[PDB]
Amino acid sequence: QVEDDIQQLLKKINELTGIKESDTGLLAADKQTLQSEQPLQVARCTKIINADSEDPKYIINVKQFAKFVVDLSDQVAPTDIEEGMRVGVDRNKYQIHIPLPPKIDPTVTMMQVEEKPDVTYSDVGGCKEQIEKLREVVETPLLHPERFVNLGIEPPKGVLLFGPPGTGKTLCARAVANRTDACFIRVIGSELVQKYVGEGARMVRELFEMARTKKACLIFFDEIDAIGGARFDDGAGGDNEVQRTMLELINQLDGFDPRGNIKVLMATNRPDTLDPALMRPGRLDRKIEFSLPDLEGRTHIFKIHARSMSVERDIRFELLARLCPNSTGAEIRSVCTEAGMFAIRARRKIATEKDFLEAVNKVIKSYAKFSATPRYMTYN
Amino acid sequence: ENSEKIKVNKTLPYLVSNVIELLDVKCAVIKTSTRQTYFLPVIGLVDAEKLKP
Amino acid sequence: VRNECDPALALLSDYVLHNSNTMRLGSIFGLGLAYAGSNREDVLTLLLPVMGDSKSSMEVAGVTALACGMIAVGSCNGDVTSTILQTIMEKSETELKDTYARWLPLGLGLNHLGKGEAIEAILAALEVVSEPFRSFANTLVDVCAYAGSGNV
Ligand SMILES: Nc1ncnc2c1ncn2[C@@H]1O[C@H](COP(=O)(O)OP(=O)(O)O)[C@@H](O)[C@H]1O
Repeated sequence: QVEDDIQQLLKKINELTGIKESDTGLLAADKQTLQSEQPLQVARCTKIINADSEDPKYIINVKQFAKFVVDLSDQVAPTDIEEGMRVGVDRNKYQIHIPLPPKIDPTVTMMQVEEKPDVTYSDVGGCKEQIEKLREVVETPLLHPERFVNLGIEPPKGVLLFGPPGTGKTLCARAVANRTDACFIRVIGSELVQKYVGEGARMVRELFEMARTKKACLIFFDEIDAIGGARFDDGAGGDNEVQRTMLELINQLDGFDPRGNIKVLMATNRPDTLDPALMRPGRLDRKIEFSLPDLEGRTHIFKIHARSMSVERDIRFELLARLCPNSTGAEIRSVCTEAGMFAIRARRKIATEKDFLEAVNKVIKSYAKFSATPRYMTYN
Repeated sequence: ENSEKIKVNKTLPYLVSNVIELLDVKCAVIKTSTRQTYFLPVIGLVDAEKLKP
Repeated sequence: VRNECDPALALLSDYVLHNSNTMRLGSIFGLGLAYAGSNREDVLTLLLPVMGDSKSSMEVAGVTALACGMIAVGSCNGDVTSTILQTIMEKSETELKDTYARWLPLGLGLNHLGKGEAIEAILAALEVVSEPFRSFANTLVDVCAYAGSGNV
């Protein structure tokens, strides 16, 4: 309390203090700039139909109003004003005041990641081969962009990840967007199909629109199965809307007019329901699989997972890994944390072999009926 | 000629209007880019031929 | 540090000696950082009259006060308490500039920290001259030690 006593009074000093000069000094950062830019201006945005020559007079449709063929700002050349360019229009005077850039809607920007998911290549044990190629599709071309010219070639401009549910594909997205640097666009096909007809087409564009103005960006599509994979067809025209959306993605994803530095990452569990047009190379080159860890792998998965907790140092995860034939690296995680309960269920700090053994037999086995890793292996 | 024409024409504000009926009883109605129909009895600067819906 | 084995820091005090521009300058630098923990009245008694001499482009004593601020840090030096009270108040030699105002002001601000009733004359060179460095620091002599609070 004496220290605590000193704490209170000390704080009260400033409290007492702050009030003092407060009385003394009794807007301009802005009220200037506000009033400064109050004599400034507004300008209704405009959509240019097109300009004309032997003189200028640019021709334009604003928006809620209509078309006005109108003069342009003196401060903008007759070039830096290409068609299809949302420009700003002296409101009253109705004359090009200044130019601008393009729309992208509030659905494409809402998915530009901003932050970054902490998932370094340390958590990605048991994939010395998976990440190995991935780094080629995404890492190396985006960073060291010399070699591929020193020898002149091109990298798997897009790459496919598949495997049952629980191999670590979303970590590789998270892994990449972590130690990547480029622009990682997280777009889920769940996002792609909406309500009104021909709406997804706008998304891919925006996607490819926004992918473009920003050289070297990773578009990633997890659950592409949602967007569109098969091209049925019959007397119902069901999965039609989505199909086009795929064709849209297809078209813009590698068909006439290059794409650019838009690298591509697709994540699926069923890499079997996917249109040849996606799969083909150009569009989707490097095809990478995510095995269900064997022996040495799981040991890395166990060691990685348990490496971050108070475990018994005698017990060797190798034994446990042995009792784990074909369980994804996710389940192996329910064990490592599973013991947590057991270890906590008594009152103990450190877990024992059996604690894991039970967990192994408690998770794996018990939660076997579910698993779904054997039904999703054949991609059903 | 040049004088007033520049004042009236010089007005770079231009509200494009899709012609509709070209009544020759030299009359002709038009609907504005503001979606407004105004029967102009003086097609003004613009030959008939130039005229059509 | 202090010197452990080879006392390169202390011998430096020999090389400091000169009331000239760059010599004093980095020696002031050297001896400021020399005499943090090696603190000595000499460098003062060297720089104090150089401070009384008050020439930044030659005597270099301007920044010296700051190096002097780097000498007895966190201690009550009644001398520097008085010494800059004897210089700054006196406005020794060239001072018109807010320079010899502030070189001496913050000179006191560093040395005193944590002496209680003994730190009162630090403001005398600091919050004396009205700047944004002035009416505030009036109570900053209070928080002359904490390292874990200030957001207020
Ligand atoms: N080899 C591995 N190394 C580290 N973590 C793994 C590994 N395999 C699976 N996991 C874990 O299991 C989860 C599986 O995620 P993911 O495979 O993306 O799910 P889905 O199959 O639904 O896309 C991940 O969160 C990851 O933490």
